Amino acid sequence: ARIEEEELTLTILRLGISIAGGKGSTPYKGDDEGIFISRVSEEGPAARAGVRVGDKLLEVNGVALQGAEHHEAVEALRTAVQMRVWRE
Amino acid sequence: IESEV
Repeated sequence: ARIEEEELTLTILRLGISIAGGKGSTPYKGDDEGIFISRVSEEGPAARAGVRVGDKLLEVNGVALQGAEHHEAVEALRTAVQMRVWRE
Repeated sequence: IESEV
């Protein structure tokens, strides 16, 4: 009757997102230094593929970004990109 | 830090 939290395996195809956080930078959420999806353009590819603001980037194209630095999360995301994220 | 991607 509701969803408290879930993990998705969303594959985008070009990204129209803006990742925030990462170990060593002021966290997006109150106490989570992990990489987050902060802004998602309504039109872009990420929007259509199911990515939503507030998702927690866990793994990108087989590389694990669980507890990784900011430029590690960016380097992993800068044609086709599959990301695995945690929600609520 | 909001980085564009």
